[PDB]
Amino acid sequence: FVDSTFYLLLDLITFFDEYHSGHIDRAFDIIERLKLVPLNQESVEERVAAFRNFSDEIRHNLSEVLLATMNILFTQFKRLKGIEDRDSQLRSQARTLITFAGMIPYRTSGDTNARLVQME
Amino acid sequence: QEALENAGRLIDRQLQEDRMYPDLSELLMVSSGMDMDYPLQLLSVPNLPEISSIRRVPLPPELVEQFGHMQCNCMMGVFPPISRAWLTIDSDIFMWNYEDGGDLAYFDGLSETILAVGLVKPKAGIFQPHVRHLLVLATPVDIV
Repeated sequence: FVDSTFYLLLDLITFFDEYHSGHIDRAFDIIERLKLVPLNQESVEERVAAFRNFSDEIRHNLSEVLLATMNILFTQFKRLKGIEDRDSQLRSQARTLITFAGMIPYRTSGDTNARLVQME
Repeated sequence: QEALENAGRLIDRQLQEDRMYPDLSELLMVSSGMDMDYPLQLLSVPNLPEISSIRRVPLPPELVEQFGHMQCNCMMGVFPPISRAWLTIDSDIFMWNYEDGGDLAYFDGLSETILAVGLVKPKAGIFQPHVRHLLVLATPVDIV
């Protein structure tokens, strides 16, 4: 258990290194790997069920996990210029993430200013 | 007598037993009638249920958007090795990451309608033997 949290913290850190310094695409891939945040469907709630269970160390970290996601998600999905462009994904991801954030704002520091980054 | 040799012998014997396990299908098994544990209801077999549905992923709207206009022909499928899904509308083809969904690739190469697509292994000895997989695409006129 102790080691597991350890690796998670390291993974999150590598995500940080690559978050900024560009590499928007890479950040999503890694964050998803964490298996902390709902990329799939409305499984956002399962992410609720598995949230309280979370160890104290991680439970604290989630705030940044979200908003990192809505950032890369934003910047990467800068509306492009002028073909296959599936904007839909990396869009659904924000949606699931927001539902997630919506469900646990009380158990979070109190910055659903995801909204600012969310829109434009 | 030595425990170490003893233990090794036990595991080996068991391993042998595991390997010997009966063949999956035999006519004799259900010659009269099949034993079935069959419920119509989901999760009807509470403890036993062989499969569960972990998740549902919708086709990304970004992908769908470039499928909006299709006069002639539609088709889609999953490539087993790739862990990617493909959609064909008319001439164009999309491949999208199963795990991601945001990540999608598009073929602009094809001029004409795409009759069929398939994933195949490369030949033993050609210039591209190295590549893991080949994508065959057939249109009315050509196979690429």
